[PDB]
Amino acid sequence: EKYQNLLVVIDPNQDDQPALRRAVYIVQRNGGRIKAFLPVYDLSYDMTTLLSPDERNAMRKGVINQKTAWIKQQARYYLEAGIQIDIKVIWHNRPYEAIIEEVITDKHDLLIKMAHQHDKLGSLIFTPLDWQLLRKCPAPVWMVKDKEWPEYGTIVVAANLSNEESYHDALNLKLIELTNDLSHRIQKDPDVHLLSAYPVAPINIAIELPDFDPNLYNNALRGQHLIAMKELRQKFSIPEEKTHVKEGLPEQVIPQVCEELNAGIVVLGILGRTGAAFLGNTAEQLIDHIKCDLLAIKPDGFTCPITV
Amino acid sequence: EKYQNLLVVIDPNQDDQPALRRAVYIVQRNGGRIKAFLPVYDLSYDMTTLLSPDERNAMRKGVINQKTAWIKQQARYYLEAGIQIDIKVIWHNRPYEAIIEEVITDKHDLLIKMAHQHDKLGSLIFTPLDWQLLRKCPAPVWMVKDKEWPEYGTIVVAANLSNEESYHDALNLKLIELTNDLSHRIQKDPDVHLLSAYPVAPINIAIELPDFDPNLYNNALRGQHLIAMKELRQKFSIPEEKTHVKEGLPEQVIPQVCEELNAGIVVLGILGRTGAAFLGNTAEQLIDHIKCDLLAIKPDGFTCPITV
Ligand SMILES: CCCCCCCCCCC[C@@H](O)CC(=O)O[C@H]1[C@H](O)[C@@H](CO)O[C@H](OP(=O)(O)OP(=O)(O)OC[C@H]2O[C@@H](n3ccc(=O)[nH]c3=O)[C@H](O)[C@@H]2O)[C@@H]1NC(C)=O
Ligand SMILES: CCCCCCCCCCC[C@@H](O)CC(=O)O[C@H]1[C@H](O)[C@@H](CO)O[C@H](OP(=O)(O)OP(=O)(O)OC[C@H]2O[C@@H](n3ccc(=O)[nH]c3=O)[C@H](O)[C@@H]2O)[C@@H]1NC(C)=O
Ligand SMILES: [Cl-]
Ligand SMILES: [Cl-]
Repeated sequence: EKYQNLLVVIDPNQDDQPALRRAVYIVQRNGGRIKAFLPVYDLSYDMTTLLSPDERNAMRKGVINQKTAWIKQQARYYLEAGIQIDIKVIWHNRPYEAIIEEVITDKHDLLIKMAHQHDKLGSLIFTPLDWQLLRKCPAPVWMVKDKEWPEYGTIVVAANLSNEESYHDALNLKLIELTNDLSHRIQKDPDVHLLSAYPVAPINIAIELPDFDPNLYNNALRGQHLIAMKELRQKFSIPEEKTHVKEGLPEQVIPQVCEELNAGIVVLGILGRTGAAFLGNTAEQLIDHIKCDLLAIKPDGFTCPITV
Repeated sequence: EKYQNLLVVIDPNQDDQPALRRAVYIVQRNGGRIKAFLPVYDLSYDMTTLLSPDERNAMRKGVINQKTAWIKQQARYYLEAGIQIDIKVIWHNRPYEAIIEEVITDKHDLLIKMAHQHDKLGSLIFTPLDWQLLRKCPAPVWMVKDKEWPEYGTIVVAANLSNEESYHDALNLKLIELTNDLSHRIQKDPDVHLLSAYPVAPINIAIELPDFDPNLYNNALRGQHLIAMKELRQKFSIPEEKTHVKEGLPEQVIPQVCEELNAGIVVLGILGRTGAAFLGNTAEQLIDHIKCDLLAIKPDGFTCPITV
């Protein structure tokens, strides 16, 4: 019994809740319970001269009442089927803060939230709230695209096999251990692949360094990837045919290869550490171009900027 | 001579630079100069065991050399025509920080940056870098959509006539003074409109307050808007026919009315103050649904989280 305590971030701008549906799918297969969470507010609450505290509180209670019933209406078939869904609507004017406090306080295992994709060939659309959650939520964040899961969809883990700091390796292990555990709890025959991407040197020759050959750097970075990739696949019983080390800009390559592999989801490590500033740069461009679900996972060391 | 010192944020992912084009259009009409700015980096720089400092610095200089020449190639017709364009490429792995430091240090009057719009009926697409700039840049931020400016396009100032704090009024004045000054420097006959939106109470009746009528609150908020709107239009010589006070959620109404008025641009006040937390909430949803250019302006009081 793991991943039993799921947090769904309800989207207030439409009725249907793909994040709720995904959570139900999970709980039907692995047990557990779901919190359907929505932070709400209203301009009237800030009109403190025009309205009295009692007037503003009447409006506040009205909004909570209405939104709670609206969520229940969306959840009603799931509820009747016996799925444990706790609806939680609270008064809060800074949604990302509200959501992350809920994660910390109730030790949620996964946060699930929908993201829109407009066209078949299109990238997921991320709001500023989505970005805040990706940057700051300490629990894994599952961005569910609002489209059908592809039949025979694969699960792609994007490892960082380039950067030299030891925390990358620990995070790569965490990604794959979690992907293997969770996928097997949900699917009868999960199809897990491992993927890395490395860019090449931006020069042909160095004016000050006559014996330097940048091609040898490209080959070394590739060889570093191949050794690390073999070690990962052996540790986690992934066949060599399902490992992929690819040359090019990661923010271009990883989305492209995910589409070539018919990925239902990409699993990605993201940090909080500030400086590896270029890693958050690459990561944000990569995410911003993904065309499938995203599962973003932080390292064990993560310190959330938000505290309760 | 004002608005003479323009900062263009170059987009590294395509050749054509709508932000540069817009800046040129401005300078041809109002004089001045342009800084075409791009912060660049490369993974090799962080590979400090695999590569030596000299090797990494060779790659660094190569990237700066190449990107500087690439910008010049895009700017070449403008340059030949006599437009003053200073190209500045620097090594930095956190673009939003680099850009804002440039604004602070050289006291740029305007930051201009392109945003994509995919369909005719579509919202502007904002990257995480765009959001960082909107949230944190102390100078006005002009997001230029990558589509033709509409013929006879209007200029719409979205005022906050709801919130009770006095800083809103000062910021409304700043928006209109700037819009009138800059538009007249650029266009021979600018078509400026003023727009406000207010939402209604979320209840019909209050259980604890038998004499309260929420409809009277809706009418009062409207009347507050009408008085403030008249004062603004008289101060800034805008005809009553070009003022619009509209009922509904601002993040829905303002984008919709901008389209109804054939806006080329919406001008919007945004803050840094943290708590008016609901204002940044509304503002982010509004921005995220705009279908025309955006000019985002901070108050005089603004304290930038970034310092040099
Ligand atoms: C390491 C991480 C990787 C692990 C691997 C993860 C693999 C995930 C694979 C996901 C597969 C995906 O297809 C699951 C899925 O969504 O299947 C639905 C199916 O695509 C649909 C159409 O064929 O049929 C079902 O969806 P429906 O929307 O038709 O039914 P429902 O059971 O979801 O909803 C019950 C009723 O409640 C209603 N409802 C539901 C949600 C809501 O917000 N509002 C609402 O009214 C809904 O309209 C419906 O009438 C199916 N619903 C469920 C829960 O299985
Ligand atoms: C309170 C705030 C509100 C104030 C009101 C603001 C109002 C703003 C109104 C803007 C109107 C808008 O139409 C201006 C505009 O973009 O007009 C272009 C016109 O839409 C185009 C097609 O009819 O013709 C022109 O654009 P081109 O791209 O054809 O010529 P150019 O002068 O911009 O470029 C010169 C050459 O350099 C080349 N170039 C330019 C940029 C670049 O990044 N790369 C490049 O190669 C380009 O391809 C071209 O061959 C016109 N270029 C200029 C500078 O006027
Ligand atoms: Cl299955
Ligand atoms: Cl004109």
